[PDB]
Amino acid sequence: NFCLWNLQPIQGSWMGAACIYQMPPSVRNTWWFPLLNTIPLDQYTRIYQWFMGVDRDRSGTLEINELMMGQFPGGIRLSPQTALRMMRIFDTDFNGHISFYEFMAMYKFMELAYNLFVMNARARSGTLEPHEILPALQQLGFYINQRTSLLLHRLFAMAFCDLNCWIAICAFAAQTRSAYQMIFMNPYYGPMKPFNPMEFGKFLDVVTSLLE
Amino acid sequence: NFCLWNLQPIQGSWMGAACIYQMPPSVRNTWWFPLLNTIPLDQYTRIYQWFMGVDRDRSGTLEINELMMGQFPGGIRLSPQTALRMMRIFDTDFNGHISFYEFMAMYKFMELAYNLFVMNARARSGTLEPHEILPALQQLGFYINQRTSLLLHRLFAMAFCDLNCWIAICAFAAQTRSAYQMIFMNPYYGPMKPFNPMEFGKFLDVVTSLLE
Ligand SMILES: [Ca+2]
Ligand SMILES: [Ca+2]
Ligand SMILES: [Ca+2]
Ligand SMILES: [Ca+2]
Repeated sequence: NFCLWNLQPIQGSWMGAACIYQMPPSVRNTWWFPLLNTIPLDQYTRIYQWFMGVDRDRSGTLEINELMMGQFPGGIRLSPQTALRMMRIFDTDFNGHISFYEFMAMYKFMELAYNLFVMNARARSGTLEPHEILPALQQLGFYINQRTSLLLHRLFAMAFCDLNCWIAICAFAAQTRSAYQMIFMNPYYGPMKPFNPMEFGKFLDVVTSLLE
Repeated sequence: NFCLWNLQPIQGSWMGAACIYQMPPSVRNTWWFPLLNTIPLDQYTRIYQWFMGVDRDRSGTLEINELMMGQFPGGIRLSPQTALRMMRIFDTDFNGHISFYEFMAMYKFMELAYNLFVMNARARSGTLEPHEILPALQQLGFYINQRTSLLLHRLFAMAFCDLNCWIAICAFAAQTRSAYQMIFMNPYYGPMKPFNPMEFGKFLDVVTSLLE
């Protein structure tokens, strides 16, 4: 674009650098870090108010019990299992707590997932039928096959998969992205190839099949 | 060894070549193929008699229902889930049936697993306590960590893990070895490194964590 009245922000704007440079290196290094630059200051402040309502001991961090007990936007609730998946995605320094910055990324992740649920729940409001899982995951960036989409519905759902079970699926897919990073950072496998979503999709198909 | 009275068979003896060359390429190419050369002709014949007792429709192949319904040595029974894991390991041409040769490898796999169960069930006969899983898996070639061993017990077991649940664990570990082969055969990852058990052990630890 060259129009002065419609200029778009650039990735890596100098105006954000100082903040980014002060962030913990574990957070900056994660695959999901770009979520944080999708959040405007007004939403940062709403998210903080949400955080304060889930932060039962005013520690300024969330522990898995607070995730298990918390309510999230859109009525989302996290089972003990899904809460652990969220910890394994977002607790980037493996110390058993999620910081505010890690929670912001989790919140935005859930918002994206929520949006895709509502956009893809076409057959029956409030649920995803098995055939609706595939397009919703693809739109999120998870390029799986049909067999995988039906398996995910079966494992995480009932004939219908509600919002909470969808969040659980998305958490599994994201936790598998973190796993891929952990596996392939091992220098045994040589220099890490750039991320290819189609190739990661095959990895996700293989890993999902191990859940039965 | 140079003693004439104690000569050992060599891997790849010319005497076996003709048989090997007539085997389906999918069977020859599997990671578990070396199991087949551990079986003497007398045992081949016992295994065939076992096979005939599980082969309900005399097809000369076993389908998942026959695995679900069959009894195996040592009293082993396969749940529907474990039977599917056995199919995913041993049905090397993905046609929904296990041949006699694929069953022979499965049988020997179960025998190895059985032996290690009895050798490692020291605290209480008939069960493995969580601390006993680690040494038994290591002896089989699965170099996992403590956290993983406790997770496997929890997922597949109760305070005690019986023989059937141990077979299920071993099946999961073996199915993950097959997954690793599938993933890393993808030429995106470049030429496949030689198999390293310690490195695969890390892969198994990461993948196990995705089961919660
Ligand atoms: Ca707290
Ligand atoms: Ca943390
Ligand atoms: Ca049959
Ligand atoms: Ca087959």
